[PDB]
Amino acid sequence: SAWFINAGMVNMPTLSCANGYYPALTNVNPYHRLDTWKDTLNHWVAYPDM
Amino acid sequence: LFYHSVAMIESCYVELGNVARVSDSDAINKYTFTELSVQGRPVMNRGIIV
Amino acid sequence: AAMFSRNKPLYMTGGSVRTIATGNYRDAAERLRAMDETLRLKPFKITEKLDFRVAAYAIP
Repeated sequence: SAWFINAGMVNMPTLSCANGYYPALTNVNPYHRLDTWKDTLNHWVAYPDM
Repeated sequence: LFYHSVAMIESCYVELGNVARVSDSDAINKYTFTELSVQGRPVMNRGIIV
Repeated sequence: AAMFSRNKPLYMTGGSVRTIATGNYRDAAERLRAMDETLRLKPFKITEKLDFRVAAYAIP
């Protein structure tokens, strides 16, 4: 029970985005490093309780 | 133009019929069927491109 | 490398700084994006399988 006495800190990143102002930068040919970059969303939307 | 008009709307509304019957958990789906097909640089995927 | 301010750690944030050379921009000028600005739309052939209720699109 010694693990769960002191409250652990969750590091939430600062919310910033500039797609609404300059919609020209986001177009039909996006840049991605991995080719399996849409797998995690496609998994959640199909099976949420997993 | 009357014959060219009916030819275009009949082509679109037929394909949107069998596009509405695909699950979101897939490669070419409801949201991302325009991006993969387009091989240019339009401002925004709307109007005549879709 | 470590930095301190107000008796607390000062951390570096943002993107990874590169060594910008004169060649790195003018190779994109040499490239010019020479892809002829012509809206070529490629098709998708629908493929039927056991269920038939849901649709599945292939690349070719």
